[PDB]
Amino acid sequence: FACKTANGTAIPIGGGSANVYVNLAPVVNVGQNLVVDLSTQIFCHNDYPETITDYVTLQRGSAYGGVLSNFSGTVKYSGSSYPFPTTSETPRVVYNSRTDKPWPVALYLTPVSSAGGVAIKAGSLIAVLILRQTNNYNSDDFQFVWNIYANNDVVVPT
Ligand SMILES: OC[C@H]1O[C@H](Oc2ccc(-c3ccccc3)cc2)[C@@H](O)[C@@H](O)[C@@H]1O
Repeated sequence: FACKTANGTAIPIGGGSANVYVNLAPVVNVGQNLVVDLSTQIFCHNDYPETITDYVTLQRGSAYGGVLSNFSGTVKYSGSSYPFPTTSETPRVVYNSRTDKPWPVALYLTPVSSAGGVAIKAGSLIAVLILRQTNNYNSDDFQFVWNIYANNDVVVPT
């Protein structure tokens, strides 16, 4: 089991970490969602589906910088919504193919009432998402750590 980003940055068998730089909607109003869809950014696969089944969860999702200070968050994992920053490990998504399958993670961030102006700074860390991978074959329990950075400023009109 291993993962890679859209630009081809890989995290190999055994886990590790990678930086993910994402484009954000430049203008987000109060009452609207800023959507950070990682399913277009992160792809994983099973290296031995003939014999092994892989289990993948969002173990933990943390908010940083402007997202932590200026947004109320929800994370959608494989069709279900949970608080973001997270309060528990999600259910599993099964990986049973050698063909790449997106990691079905999306952040839904809406501005808090106090937000206004540059709510996210370009180049700043906005989130850390931990993909936890196990299986039905051995004792492997690996973390794939995804550090999410903003490519641009995000303004909340006042
Ligand atoms: O995706 C599946 C797994 O791929 C890796 O582990 C193994 C472990 C054993 C074998 C193997 C076993 C018998 C004969 C030949 C190869 C192949 C892969 C490792 O990533 C792991 O966590 C992940 O569940």
